[PDB]
This record gives sequence, structure tokens and C-alpha cells, in this order.
Amino acid sequence: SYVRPLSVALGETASISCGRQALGSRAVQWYQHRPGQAPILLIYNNQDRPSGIPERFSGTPDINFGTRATLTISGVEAGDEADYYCHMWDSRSGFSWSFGGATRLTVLGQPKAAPSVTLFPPSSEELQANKATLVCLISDFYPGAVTVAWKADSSPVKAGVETTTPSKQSNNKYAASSYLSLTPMQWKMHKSYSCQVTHEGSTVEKTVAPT
Amino acid sequence: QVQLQESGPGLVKPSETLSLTCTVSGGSISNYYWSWIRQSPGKGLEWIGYISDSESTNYNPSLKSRVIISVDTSKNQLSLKLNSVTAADSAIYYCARAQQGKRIYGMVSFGEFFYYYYMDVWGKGTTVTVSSASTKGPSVFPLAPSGTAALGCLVKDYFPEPVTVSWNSGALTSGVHTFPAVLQSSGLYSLSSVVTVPSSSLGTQTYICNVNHKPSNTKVDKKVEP
Amino acid sequence: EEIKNCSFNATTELRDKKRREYALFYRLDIVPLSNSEYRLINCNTSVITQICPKVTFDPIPIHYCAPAGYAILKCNNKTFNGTGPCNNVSTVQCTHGIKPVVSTQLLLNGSLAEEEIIIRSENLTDNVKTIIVHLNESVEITCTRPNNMTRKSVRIGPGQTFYALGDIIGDIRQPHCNISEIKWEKTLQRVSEKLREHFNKTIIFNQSSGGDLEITTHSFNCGGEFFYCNTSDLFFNKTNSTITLPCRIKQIINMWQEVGRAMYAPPIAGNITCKSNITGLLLTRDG
Amino acid sequence: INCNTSVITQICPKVTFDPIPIHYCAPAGYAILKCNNKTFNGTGPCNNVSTVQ
Ligand SMILES: *[C@@H]1O[C@H](CO)[C@@H](O[C@@H]2O[C@H](CO)[C@@H](O[C@@H]3O[C@H](CO[C@H]4O[C@H](CO[C@H]5O[C@H](CO)[C@@H](O)[C@H](O)[C@@H]5O[C@H]5O[C@H](CO)[C@@H](O)[C@H](O)[C@@H]5O)[C@@H](O)[C@H](O[C@H]5O[C@H](CO)[C@@H](O)[C@H](O)[C@@H]5O)[C@@H]4O)[C@@H](O)[C@H](O[C@H]4O[C@H](CO)[C@@H](O)[C@H](O)[C@@H]4O[C@H]4O[C@H](CO)[C@@H](O)[C@H](O)[C@@H]4O[C@H]4O[C@H](CO)[C@@H](O)[C@H](O)[C@@H]4O)[C@@H]3O)[C@H](O)[C@H]2NC(C)=O)[C@H](O)[C@H]1NC(C)=O
Ligand SMILES: *[C@@H]1O[C@H](CO)[C@@H](O[C@@H]2O[C@H](CO)[C@@H](O[C@@H]3O[C@H](CO)[C@@H](O)[C@H](O)[C@@H]3O)[C@H](O)[C@H]2NC(C)=O)[C@H](O)[C@H]1NC(C)=O
Ligand SMILES: *[C@@H]1O[C@H](CO)[C@@H](O[C@@H]2O[C@H](CO)[C@@H](O[C@@H]3O[C@H](CO)[C@@H](O)[C@H](O)[C@@H]3O)[C@H](O)[C@H]2NC(C)=O)[C@H](O)[C@H]1NC(C)=O
Ligand SMILES: *[C@@H]1O[C@H](CO)[C@@H](O[C@@H]2O[C@H](CO)[C@@H](O)[C@H](O)[C@H]2NC(C)=O)[C@H](O)[C@H]1NC(C)=O
Ligand SMILES: *[C@@H]1O[C@H](CO)[C@@H](O[C@@H]2O[C@H](CO)[C@@H](O)[C@H](O)[C@H]2NC(C)=O)[C@H](O)[C@H]1NC(C)=O
Ligand SMILES: *[C@@H]1O[C@H](CO)[C@@H](O[C@@H]2O[C@H](CO)[C@@H](O)[C@H](O)[C@H]2NC(C)=O)[C@H](O)[C@H]1NC(C)=O
Ligand SMILES: *[C@@H]1O[C@H](CO)[C@@H](O[C@@H]2O[C@H](CO)[C@@H](O)[C@H](O)[C@H]2NC(C)=O)[C@H](O)[C@H]1NC(C)=O
Ligand SMILES: *[C@@H]1O[C@H](CO)[C@@H](O)[C@H](O)[C@H]1NC(C)=O
Ligand SMILES: *[C@@H]1O[C@H](CO)[C@@H](O)[C@H](O)[C@H]1NC(C)=O
Ligand SMILES: *[C@@H]1O[C@H](CO)[C@@H](O)[C@H](O)[C@H]1NC(C)=O
Ligand SMILES: *[C@@H]1O[C@H](CO)[C@@H](O)[C@H](O)[C@H]1NC(C)=O
Ligand SMILES: *[C@@H]1O[C@H](CO)[C@@H](O)[C@H](O)[C@H]1NC(C)=O
Ligand SMILES: *[C@@H]1O[C@H](CO)[C@@H](O)[C@H](O)[C@H]1NC(C)=O
Ligand SMILES: *[C@@H]1O[C@H](CO)[C@@H](O)[C@H](O)[C@H]1NC(C)=O
Ligand SMILES: *[C@@H]1O[C@H](CO)[C@@H](O)[C@H](O)[C@H]1NC(C)=O
Ligand SMILES: *[C@@H]1O[C@H](CO)[C@@H](O)[C@H](O)[C@H]1NC(C)=O
Repeated sequence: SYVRPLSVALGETASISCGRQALGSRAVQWYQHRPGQAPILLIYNNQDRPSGIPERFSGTPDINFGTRATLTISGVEAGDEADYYCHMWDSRSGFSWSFGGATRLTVLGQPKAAPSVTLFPPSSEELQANKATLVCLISDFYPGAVTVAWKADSSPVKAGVETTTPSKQSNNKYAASSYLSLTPMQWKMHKSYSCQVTHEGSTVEKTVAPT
Repeated sequence: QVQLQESGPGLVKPSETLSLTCTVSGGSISNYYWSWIRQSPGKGLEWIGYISDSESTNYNPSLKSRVIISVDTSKNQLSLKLNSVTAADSAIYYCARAQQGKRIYGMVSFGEFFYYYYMDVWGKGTTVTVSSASTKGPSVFPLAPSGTAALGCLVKDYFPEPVTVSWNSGALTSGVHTFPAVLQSSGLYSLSSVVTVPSSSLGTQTYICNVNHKPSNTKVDKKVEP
Repeated sequence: EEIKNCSFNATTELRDKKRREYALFYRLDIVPLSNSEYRLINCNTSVITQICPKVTFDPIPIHYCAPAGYAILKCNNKTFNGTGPCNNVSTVQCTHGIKPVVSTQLLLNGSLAEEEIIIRSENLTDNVKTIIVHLNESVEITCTRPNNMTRKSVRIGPGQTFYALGDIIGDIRQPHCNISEIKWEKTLQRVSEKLREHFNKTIIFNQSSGGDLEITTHSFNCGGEFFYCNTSDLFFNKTNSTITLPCRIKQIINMWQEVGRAMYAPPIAGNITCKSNITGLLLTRDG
Repeated sequence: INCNTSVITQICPKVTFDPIPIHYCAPAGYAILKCNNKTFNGTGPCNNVSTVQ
């Protein structure tokens, strides 16, 4: 479906409005869902939350018709960055098959972090099979946006690069790969290769050489 | 006390029945409701269907004509069949325990109530890929290391996702960082994993990775050293 | 199929332009004519007149007085059969305050017997004579139509703004009435004790024999809308909890059963709740 | 102008609105008291009062 944006500062309180207003007496669910991750049920009844969810997660009870369902996340931290769904059941609307449109929470103000670049040279067994491939591993940076640059000696190379898009870690930081594939001959004929990771305003470079 | 775990093929040819199963741990299967949910890249969460404690079926009309949610009461096992698979059906399929809630707003006598469900415990998910392309085992080359040292392994050219990596068959867990994979123009993913380690630890303390790519059932492993 | 959302083509402020309006209608006020096309219930035999939405049917005491040179004689024997010689008679210029409470089966907001429960009729020996029970203990009934309704003015002609059933805000629920189980069963096992005096047999309560809706039901008024309650759970003679009667509501009613004059009650907006005293009955005996 | 809120009735084209004197009389057993102070405020005590049928 289509997603709605939302930005709250770290430590502040998020107010996630539901997508579909109810027509009768309701029973709304709230699922926290991160991409590539199993969703977790935050709140099942209009306000009841299961064991293992913190008190900072709050729902609105349905005591009088007219109230609008909102999810309240007090003290938002970096981990609360996910998709949130408003499963809206009520009396007059039918069967709630649809979880509804997502509200992607993006907590602002997280600390900045610097990449941990590491570049391995082609493997000997790899070189034996007439196939060489360098590997540049960027990790532990934030915000999740890096610019890789492969330099054969001094002149740059762009034919043969494949850069994985930034993805979040368990530290709530980002990590990305970048592979330079080249024939085993052009790996020895060159002086040295380099991988230049540019993150935010700073560049950092790890170089390797055939020896 | 109740866990879950999926089990799938990882790859299904177009227009063919896709079959998955789930195994409940710690509770009677014929005692709760069970649901299937799948998330594709782009489309939000989609509720496939659910099976009652009475094992009565009810599917999402978005795919009701193509879903069969079965069960095996004997061995705590629940299944799913999805016939006529197409490229859009590729997603991460989850199975979860649906709990029935009875929301009462008027008189229970006049039926002034409705039935709402909420899935409170899910499986870990099974990734399925829809492409007539064939399967392919990987190729794990060792990445030799060189304050602290860092070594890894280059899992090259496989299809399809996922791939399981572990160090020393489960002994080494700290300092590891498996990286997300790179889809190549040839059409096959390549992955990488590394582990930061003390500089002196490579005296002879064998560091051996463990690579599993089950969609081809080609489990391998390799050792790293200078 | 309890209530309907109906659309109709309607005349506008101008005589040639047509408008497409929608309005809610109770199922009872509508008949299915010979693809989900319907028709008002009383257009096939009567002229319909909407109540001016300002006048109210709230029953207030009426004092019936006799002209000068006339008199009113009042009986005060607290056992008076309703017929024959009464002593202790007194004269009054005017009757007491009498509320015109129009109900069926159950007598609402009436007077009470001071002692006993006085059965009244002409000839109790046949059956077609209506028995009228009087009571000393009043069972308190509580009725309500819980659907938060909206009034919607529609344009139908020059200065002719008929008021229709707009929209149901909130839940869809069911109108009904509550009576206490122990209390109604107590005071009904009381009327049973008095029928044995004249008929030395075993008395019985079944339900209304059938026919039109108004005769079979406990029809009355409440807040400004006319209820129709199924009284089967009240009369089934079986010698704590509470009982609840399923009621419906009509807007096209025809009180004072004229030749062909219908009546539209404009919808009362909001939550309707009225509590009333049941002070009597009106039974009919089988042959 | 008045079709959006009222019912229109045309005067029967024979009746006329010509203002003619109206004599308001009181029933028998009643009386009408007339003030004749040619400065009467319209309110309060007036003397020289006379009665008329
Ligand atoms: C004429 O006669 C008529 C007939 O007699 C009569 O009709 C009656 O009308 C009234 C009003 O319209 C009706 O009252 C409603 O009753 C509903 C049901 O209430 C009972 O059930 C609940 C829930 O029971 C489950 O949960 C509890 C514990 O949570 C368990 O103990 C139960 O066993 C049960 O759990 C099982 O249930 C299922 C079946 O097995 C399973 O699915 C489940 O897994 C479990 O196994 C009880 O909690 C209630 O307890 C209350 O009352 C009892 C008295 O017996 C006391 O203990 C105590 O006082 C409690 O307060 C009760 O027993 C109510 O749900 C309903 O109230 C809600 O709905 C309305 C409309 O939607 C809302 O406006 C209202 O505000 C309430 O909303 C709250 O609750 C919902 C649902 O939980 C929430 O979603 C919502 O957000 C809100 O929660 C908030 O408030 C809660 C408290 O209010 C609070 O706890 C929350 O934390 C949150 O802050 C309403 O009261 C009545 O049913 C009609 N009669 C009949 C027979 O139905 C009529 O009035 C008469 N008079 C006339 C016509 O004039
Ligand atoms: C009874 O039936 C009538 C139709 O005969 C319903 O009117 C329709 O109501 C819906 C919802 O109010 C309207 O659609 C909505 O449009 C607005 C504005 O674009 C938007 O906010 C909503 O997302 C939705 O699209 C629809 O236009 C309206 N039709 C007309 C002609 O006005 C009425 O809601 C029904 N009510 C009940 C109680 O059954
Ligand atoms: C039998 O008598 C009782 C008692 O008079 C009647 O209850 C009365 O019902 C009327 C109409 O619904 C109530 O009027 C309402 O008053 C409330 C508050 O004053 C107001 O919010 C409403 O707009 C409406 O005007 C009246 O209050 C209520 N009387 C009492 C004492 O509660 C009952 O309706 C009678 N039964 C029959 C069948 O006539
Ligand atoms: C019943 O419906 C009406 C509207 O259909 C609601 O009335 C509202 O009452 C509040 C009370 O302060 C007012 O502020 C609003 O302006 C009213 N609404 C309108 C449209 O006038 C009433 O809340 C409803 N009752 C429910 C849903 O229980
Ligand atoms: C005769 O009828 C009158 C009613 O018209 C009864 O008189 C009332 O009795 C009560 C009881 O003490 C008094 O409180 C009232 O003041 C009396 N009313 C009047 C107008 O006097 C009287 O009780 C009746 N007698 C019998 C034997 O039934
Ligand atoms: C419903 O019944 C009660 C009980 O009989 C009535 O309460 C009496 O009301 C009269 C009204 O004239 C008072 O004079 C009495 O003092 C009340 N006595 C008791 C014991 O309540 C109540 O008025 C009745 N309400 C209606 C609308 O009929
Ligand atoms: C008292 O009121 C009467 C009117 O009712 C006045 O009487 C009239 O006076 C004029 C003046 O001469 C006469 O031509 C009329 O014939 C009188 N009418 C009657 C019926 O007699 C009188 O003038 C008033 N007096 C004062 C002092 O104002
Ligand atoms: C009203 O008349 C028009 C034709 O002018 C038609 O299209 C429409 O369906 C009619 N609606 C109803 C409710 O009869
Ligand atoms: C009028 O309508 C009623 C609806 O109940 C129907 O039963 C009856 O046969 C009709 N009679 C006439 C004369 O139209
Ligand atoms: C009222 O009439 C009954 C009729 O049987 C009689 O028994 C009773 O004594 C009368 N009450 C009086 C006269 O006070
Ligand atoms: C009613 O009471 C009078 C009292 O005189 C009695 O004569 C008559 O038979 C009674 N009739 C009925 C039907 O109870
Ligand atoms: C009401 O009259 C009945 C008649 O049998 C009697 O049994 C009951 O005791 C009376 N109750 C009161 C309160 O007068
Ligand atoms: C009358 O009483 C009993 C209760 O069901 C039964 O014999 C009969 O069906 C009832 N209804 C009638 C006779 O119409
Ligand atoms: C009245 O209610 C009884 C049960 O309470 C039901 O069997 C009967 O059909 C109902 N009759 C009407 C006319 O609603
Ligand atoms: C009726 O027409 C008058 C013309 O002056 C206009 O001003 C007014 O808004 C209209 N009102 C209604 C209720 O139609
Ligand atoms: C009429 O009333 C005024 C009031 O001030 C008074 O001055 C005048 O004398 C009165 N005329 C009489 C009494 O003729």
C-alpha cells in the first residue's frame, strides 16, 4: 500500500493517528513492524497490551463513541523506528482483513557514527579459479548513507562495482557492502587498489595491494 | 511457553503450488487459531487467512480462490498451500497464533457484538522467491586476516536468498558481522561475513565458518588463516 | 433488514427540477413491491400527514368538567366492580387529572387500586368481553431506542420541508424494554389469584393470537416515537434477573383507525429513554 | 422569491383592501372608557373621561 511519514525527536513522545476512523464501537490492534522482521503485537484491545511491551506504549480506550484511535509512544528511542499498523475493527464495518496503511516512524536526533571500513584482497583459491573479487565492508555508521569509491592506484574505476544499499544493524546503525570484481591479471598488474568510503562530510580510505 | 517456526521451499516455479508448514512448540495445536501473513517488498502486510481451533477455514477474498490452510493435529503441525503462484506472490510468509476477542457493545442477546482477532505470537518467517530460474549453491572463499585483526569469508554467487553463516559451528558468536547480500547483474546474490578478533588469537586457534544454503541443500564450510 | 438506507428521486424547490435524495426508513414503514425497489407502506390505501414537528404528544392531566346545572358523581368504594350500586358516593365539579396514555395490552401511567386488584367487565360468562385488570402494585417498565439518530431536513416543495431519518451515529442497536423478573412474576402470580374467584379452574397466559401488528404488540409512545414490543416473554404463566422485550419502531402509524389517514412521526434525534408504570392489563379469554 | 421557504396564495381578484372605518364595540354588561384630555400622554390618569358603547 501507501505509507505516511512521521518524525519525532528522541526522548519526545510520538502520537500515531489511526488511518481509518471507526463507525461503531471498536477494538483496535497495533503492530510494530520493521522491514525484514517479524511484527510484534503492541496493543490488542483498544488499550490492553501483552506482557513484554513497555508502559511507554499507550492506546486510547473506547469509552464513548467519537474518540479517535491513536498510538502513544512516550520517550521514543532509536529502536522505535519501524512501521506501525492500525488494525481497525468496529461494529458497523465488516471483516478487518486489511491491516491498513503503514505509518513509518523515523526518530530524529540519533547520534552520528563513523564507518568501520575493512577491505579484503582477492582470495588465493579465488585467484586460482581465474576470478578475483575485492570486498569493502562498511559498518557502524549513521545516518545510513555512504558513498563508496574504488580507485585503481590513483585513477578511478567504476566498471565492476556493486554496492549494497545501507541497512540497519542491531546497534541501530547502518552497514553496506561493495564488491569490485576484476580478472586475476589486472589485480596483479596494478600498484594497489583502494576503497574510499565517504560518509557525511568526511572521507576515509582503506587500500590493499597484491603481494 | 508457545513458540513457532516456519518451513518452506525457498523457491517455487511460476504457476505452481507453494507449500509451507509450521511447528508449534509448547502447546496444543488444535487449541488456538492460526493465521498466515505475508509481506512483499513494497506492499504492506497482507492477511492471508486463518484456521480456527475447530479447524474451520476462512481466507482473504484477495486470494481466497487460491489458498488452502490445512493442519495436522497429530504432530503440532500447520500447513499452507498456495496454488497458481506468480511473480507477485514472492514475499516473507509468517504464521501466527490468532486469539479471538469478543467485543460487546450492546446486549449479548441481540447479537450486539462482533468478533475481532489479533495475532500475538508469530513465526520467524520463510522467504520464498518466484522465478523460473534454477537453484545454485554458493562458493565460500576464505578472507585471510592481517590492535585487532579481522577475518571473514566471501560467499559468492548463489540463488536464491537466504544463506546461513556461523563461526566454529556456533562457538564464536561475538564480534561477528554478517553482511547483507549483493544481487549481481548475472542474477545471483553474493554475501559476506567477518569477525573482529584479537591479534594474537591466530596462533593456531582454528577459525572455521559454516555456510548453509538450503534451497540447493549444499552446506559447506571453510577455515581461514594467513 | 431491520432498517434500510433508501434513495429516491424527489421534487425540489422548483417544480421541474428533480433531486436524488437518500433517507433511512424502518423496515416496518415500507413494503417490497412486485431489484431492491421499495415503497412506503401506506400509499396503496391512505393519505399520509406528517406531524408538525413542534407539537408534542406528552400526556398531561385532563380535567373533564360538567356544565353548570349538571353534576359528576364519584364512587369511592375501594372494591367497586365498576358496575352497579356504589355507596359512599360524592359529587365533584370536575374529575381528577386524567392523562391520555394511549397503550395496548399493558396500561401505562394509570391510576392504582387502593386495595386488592379489581377485575372489571360486563359479562364474564361469554369470552368476547374485554377483561380489564386494575392493580395496586405498579411494575416499573423501562424502554429505550438506543440508536443515536440524526434529523435531516429534505426539500420536497415550496415551504414543504419533510423531516427524514438522517444517519445512525454510533452503534446499530435494538430498541427494547426491561421489567424486573421477580416483580412482574410476583404481580402476575397475583392477577392469577383473582381470576380463580369467578372461574373456579386453572388460569393460563399464552400470547396474542395474531393479526395486525398493533393488536399483537404492546404499542405505545416514548419520547416522541412509537414503539411496538413483542410481549411473549411476559405472558406464558409459569408459577433476581430481568426480562427484555424486543421492540420495533414505526414512523408510518395510523392511530384512531380512520378510513385512510396515515401519520408520519418525525424522527426524534438522539437517545430516547422513558420509564413508565404499568398499572393494569386488558386480557381476553378463549372459548 | 418565496418558493424556497413558503406557500404562495393569490388574492381572489375581487376582494379589495380599501380601509373602511371599523367600529369596535364591547358586549352588553361591559363598557368602553374614553379619555378626552387633548394632551394625554397615553398612560396614567386621565380626567374628563366619558363612556361610549
Ligand atoms: C435492560 O437490560 C439489558 C440486558 O440486561 C441491558 O443491556 C445491557 O447494556 C449494557 C450497556 O449497553 C451492556 O454493558 C456492556 O457490557 C459489555 C460486557 O461487559 C461485561 O464483560 C466485560 C468483558 O468480559 C471479559 O473480560 C473480563 C475481564 O476483562 C473477564 O472477566 C470476562 O470473563 C470476559 O473475559 C472473557 O470474555 C470472552 C468470552 O469468554 C473471551 O473472548 C475472553 O478471552 C475471556 O475469556 C467485563 O469486563 C465487564 O465487567 C464489568 O461489569 C462487571 C459486572 O458483571 C463488574 O465486574 C465490573 O463493574 C466491570 O466494570 C462485564 O462483566 C462491556 O464491554 C460494555 O462496556 C464497554 O463497551 C462500551 C461500548 O463499546 C463502551 O462504551 C464502554 O466504555 C466499555 O468500553 C470498555 O471496554 C471495552 C471492552 O473491554 C474496551 O475496548 C474499551 O476500550 C473500554 O475499555 C476501558 O474501560 C474498561 C472498563 O470500562 C477498562 O477495563 C479498560 O481498561 C479501559 O480503560 C458495556 O458495559 C450490557 O452488556 C447489556 N446487557 C447484556 C446482557 O449484554 C440494558 O442496559 C438494560 N437497561 C435499559 C435498556 O435501560
Ligand atoms: C446511506 O446511503 C447514502 C447513499 O445513498 C450514503 O451517502 C454516501 O455516503 C458516503 C459516506 O458518507 C459518501 O462517500 C464519502 O465521500 C466523502 C467526500 O468525498 C469522503 O469523505 C468519504 O471518504 C467517502 O468517499 C458518499 O458520497 C455519499 N453519497 C452521497 C450521494 O452523498 C450514506 O452515507 C448512507 N448512510 C447510512 C447511514 O447508511
Ligand atoms: C409515563 O410517565 C413517565 C414520567 O412522566 C414518562 O417519562 C417521561 O418521558 C418524557 C418523554 O420521554 C421525558 O421527557 C424528557 O425529559 C428529559 C429530561 O427532562 C429531556 O431530556 C427530554 O428531551 C424529554 O423532554 C420525561 O423526562 C420523563 N419523565 C420522568 C419523570 O423521567 C413516560 O414517558 C410515560 N410513559 C408514557 C407511555 O407516556
Ligand atoms: C450522538 O450524536 C451526536 C451527533 O450526531 C453527538 O452530539 C455531540 O455532542 C457534543 C457534546 O458536547 C457536541 O459538542 C457535538 O457538537 C455534538 N455533535 C453534533 C454533530 O452536534 C453525540 O456525542 C452522540 N453520542 C454518542 C456518539 O454517544
Ligand atoms: C367515603 O368517601 C370519602 C371520599 O370521598 C372518604 O373520605 C376520605 O377519607 C380519608 C381517610 O381518613 C380522609 O383522609 C379524607 O380527608 C376523606 N375525604 C373527605 C373529602 O372527607 C371516606 O373514607 C369514605 N368512607 C368509606 C367508609 O369508604
Ligand atoms: C410510578 O409509580 C410510583 C409508585 O406508585 C409513583 O410514586 C407516587 O407518585 C404519586 C404521584 O401523585 C405521589 O403522590 C406518591 O407520593 C408516590 N408514591 C410512591 C410510593 O412512589 C410515581 O409517581 C409513578 N409515576 C408515574 C409517571 O406514574
Ligand atoms: C370633556 O370631554 C368632552 C368630550 O367627551 C368635551 O365635551 C365636548 O365639548 C365640545 C366643546 O364645546 C362640545 O362642542 C361638545 O358637544 C362636547 N361633547 C359632549 C358630549 O358634551 C369637553 O369639552 C371636555 N371638557 C374638558 C374640560 O376637556
Ligand atoms: C432518478 O431518475 C434518474 C433519471 O433521470 C435515474 O438515473 C435515477 O436512477 C433515478 N433514481 C431513483 C432512485 O429512482
Ligand atoms: C395494501 O398494502 C398492504 C400491505 O400490508 C397489503 O397487504 C394489501 O393487500 C394492500 N391492499 C390494497 C387494497 O392495496
Ligand atoms: C364495596 O362493594 C363490595 C361488593 O361486594 C362490598 O363487599 C364492600 O363491603 C363494599 N365496601 C363498602 C360498602 O365500604
Ligand atoms: C359486578 O359487581 C356487581 C355488584 O353489584 C354484581 O352485581 C355483578 O354481578 C358483577 N359483575 C361482574 C361481571 O363481575
Ligand atoms: C395488592 O392486592 C393484592 C390482591 O390479592 C394483595 O394480595 C396484595 O397484598 C396487595 N398489596 C398491597 C401492597 O396492597
Ligand atoms: C398456547 O400454549 C401452549 C404453549 O406453547 C401451546 O399449546 C400452544 O402452541 C400455544 N399457542 C396457541 C394455542 O396458539
Ligand atoms: C416474539 O418472541 C418470541 C420469543 O421471545 C418469538 O418466538 C416470536 O416469534 C416473536 N413474535 C413476534 C411477532 O415478534
Ligand atoms: C431563501 O431565499 C432567500 C432570498 O432572499 C435567501 O436569502 C435565503 O438564504 C433562502 N433561505 C432558505 C432557507 O432557503
Ligand atoms: C392633561 O394632562 C396634562 C398632563 O400634564 C395636564 O397638564 C393638563 O392640565 C391636562 N388637561 C386637563 C386636565 O384638562
